[PDB]
Amino acid sequence: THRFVQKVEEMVQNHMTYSLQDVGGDANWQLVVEEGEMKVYRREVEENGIVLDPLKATHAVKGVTGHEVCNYFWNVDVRNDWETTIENFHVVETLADNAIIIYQTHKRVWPASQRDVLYLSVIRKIPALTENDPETWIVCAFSVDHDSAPLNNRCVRAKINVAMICQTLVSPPEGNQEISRDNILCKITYVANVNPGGWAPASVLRAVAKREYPKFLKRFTSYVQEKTAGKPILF
Ligand SMILES: CCCCCCCCCC(=O)OC[C@H](CO)OC(=O)CCCCCCCCC
Repeated sequence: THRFVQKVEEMVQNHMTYSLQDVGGDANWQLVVEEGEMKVYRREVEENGIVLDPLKATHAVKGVTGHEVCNYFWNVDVRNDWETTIENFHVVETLADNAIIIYQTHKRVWPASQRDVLYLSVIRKIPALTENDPETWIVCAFSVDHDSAPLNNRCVRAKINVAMICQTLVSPPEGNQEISRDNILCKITYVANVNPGGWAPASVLRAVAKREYPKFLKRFTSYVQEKTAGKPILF
C-alpha cells in the first residue's frame, strides 16, 4: 500500500534472485572468515576510488525458525540486547505493520567521524511455491531519503543495502511425539553492501568488516537461540 512498496518488492526480488546463489564455488568471491557453521565471504570491489566490498555470510542455526530469526533481527524493541555498533536510533516513520523507516548513528568502529544511516527496514514472508519447499523470511534494510532526517554536519551518511534471508528445515520425528526444537534448523544468508561514505583507508575498512560482521552474526544467532529456548515454536 505505502509509497515504497515497489522499491521494497524490487529489493526483495533482487535478494531472492541474486543473494541466494552459492558463492562457495564463485571464484570472484573469497572466504575470509570461518567459525563453526558460519562462513563469511567478500568480493573486493572499488568504484571511483571507494571500497564497496560486497559481503555475504551463510550460517545454519539449530533449534530456531526463519520466522523467529527475522522477527528478532527486525524488532527494534530488542536491538539493544544484541547489537553493539549502534549508538542511537529511532523510528522516523511507520509505513506499515512490517515496514519502518529508521534513523541511526553508529559508534566509531575506526578512528573517524561517526556514521549515520537512514533506511527502510521491512520484514516479509515469501511464500513457498510448493509445500515441499521452505518458505522464506527476509528482512531488507536499505537506504532511503526522508525530509525529517536530512544530512547533518556531525556524521557521515552511510548508504546500505542489507538483507537477512532465512529458511527453516523441519524434520518431523518418529512416534506420537510432537516436533521439538531438536527437529528444526534455520539456514541463514546475510548480505551487506555498504558505502561507508566519506573516505577511509581500504586496509582499515577491510579489517573492520572482517571483524564486525562475524562478531555480529555469532552474537545475534546465539541470542535468538537463548531467547527461544524452551518456548513454543513460532513457524
Ligand atoms: C563497516 C563495518 C560494518 C559494521 C557491521 C554491522 C553489523 C550490524 C548488523 C546489521 O545488519 O544490523 C541490522 C539492523 C536490523 O534491521 O539494521 C542495521 O543496523 C543495518 C546496519 C548496516 C551496517 C551499517 C554499516 C555502516 C557503518 C559504518
